[PDB]
Amino acid sequence: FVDSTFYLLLDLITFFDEYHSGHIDRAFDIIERLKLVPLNQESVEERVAAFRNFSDEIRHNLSEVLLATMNILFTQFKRLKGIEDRDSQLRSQARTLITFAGMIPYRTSGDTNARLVQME
Amino acid sequence: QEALENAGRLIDRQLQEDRMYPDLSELLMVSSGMDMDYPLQLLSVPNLPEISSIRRVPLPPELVEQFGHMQCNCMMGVFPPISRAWLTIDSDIFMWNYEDGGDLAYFDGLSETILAVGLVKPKAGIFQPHVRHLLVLATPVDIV
Repeated sequence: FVDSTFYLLLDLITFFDEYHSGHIDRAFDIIERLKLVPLNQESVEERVAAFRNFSDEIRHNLSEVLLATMNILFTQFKRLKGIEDRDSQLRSQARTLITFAGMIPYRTSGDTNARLVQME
Repeated sequence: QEALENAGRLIDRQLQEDRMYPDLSELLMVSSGMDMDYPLQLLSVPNLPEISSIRRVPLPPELVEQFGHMQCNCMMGVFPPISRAWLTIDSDIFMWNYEDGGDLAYFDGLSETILAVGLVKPKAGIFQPHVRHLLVLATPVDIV
């Protein structure tokens, strides 16, 4: 258990290194790997069920996990210029993430200013 | 007598037993009638249920958007090795990451309608033997 949290913290850190310094695409891939945040469907709630269970160390970290996601998600999905462009994904991801954030704002520091980054 | 040799012998014997396990299908098994544990209801077999549905992923709207206009022909499928899904509308083809969904690739190469697509292994000895997989695409006129 102790080691597991350890690796998670390291993974999150590598995500940080690559978050900024560009590499928007890479950040999503890694964050998803964490298996902390709902990329799939409305499984956002399962992410609720598995949230309280979370160890104290991680439970604290989630705030940044979200908003990192809505950032890369934003910047990467800068509306492009002028073909296959599936904007839909990396869009659904924000949606699931927001539902997630919506469900646990009380158990979070109190910055659903995801909204600012969310829109434009 | 030595425990170490003893233990090794036990595991080996068991391993042998595991390997010997009966063949999956035999006519004799259900010659009269099949034993079935069959419920119509989901999760009807509470403890036993062989499969569960972990998740549902919708086709990304970004992908769908470039499928909006299709006069002639539609088709889609999953490539087993790739862990990617493909959609064909008319001439164009999309491949999208199963795990991601945001990540999608598009073929602009094809001029004409795409009759069929398939994933195949490369030949033993050609210039591209190295590549893991080949994508065959057939249109009315050509196979690429």
